[PDB]
Amino acid sequence: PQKVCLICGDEASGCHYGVLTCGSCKVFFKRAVEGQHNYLCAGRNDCIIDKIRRKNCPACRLRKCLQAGMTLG
Amino acid sequence: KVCLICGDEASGCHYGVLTCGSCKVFFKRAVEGQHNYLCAGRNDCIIDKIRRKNCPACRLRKCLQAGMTL
DNA sequence: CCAGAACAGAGTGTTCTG
DNA sequence: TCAGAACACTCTGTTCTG
Ligand SMILES: [Zn+2]
Ligand SMILES: [Zn+2]
Ligand SMILES: [Zn+2]
Ligand SMILES: [Zn+2]
Repeated sequence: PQKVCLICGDEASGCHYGVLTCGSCKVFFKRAVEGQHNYLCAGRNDCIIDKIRRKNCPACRLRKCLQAGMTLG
Repeated sequence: KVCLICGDEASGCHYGVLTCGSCKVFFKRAVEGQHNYLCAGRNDCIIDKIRRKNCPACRLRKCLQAGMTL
C-alpha cells in the first residue's frame, strides 16, 4: 500500500504543495522557487530523477516538480 | 592555462594532466574513495565550471580519458 | 611547482513541532 | 493532514603545508 514520491520515486511522506512527495523534494521545491540558484542541466533537460541521482541535476528536478503541478499558492 | 576537464583556469599539471585544483582533489577523492556515482543522462554531460558538480560520473570519465592517474 | 592536508561553504535531507 | 524551522551530513573547492 506504500506511497511513492512522484518526483524521485522515493517513499512519499505525503501530499506536499499539491503533489504526493517525500520531504526532500518538498523542501527542495520550496528552496528552489524562493532561492536564487544557478541550476543548469548538463544533459538534454530529460535527466533521470530517482533517489540516487536527484542530487545530480536540480534543474530537471525542479522541472519535474513544476510539471507535477507543485505550487506555493 | 585552461583545465582539460572543465575548462576552468588550470592551476597546473596534476596527476599527469593540465588541470585546476578542484579537479585535482576531485580526481584523487574519486579514485581512492568508495563513491556511488551514477550518470542521469547519456554519458556526454557537459563538464564546465558551472555544471561540473552535476555529474561526478562523467567528470571522472573525462579525467580517466585524459590519462589522469595516481 | 606539485601532492596532500585541512578548513569552510553550498546544497541537501531528516527530525521535531503545532 | 502539512508547512516550516533548524540541525547535521555529503560533497565540493580554496587555502595552507611539506
Ligand atoms: Zn522525492
Ligand atoms: Zn538535467
Ligand atoms: Zn577542472
Ligand atoms: Zn553524466
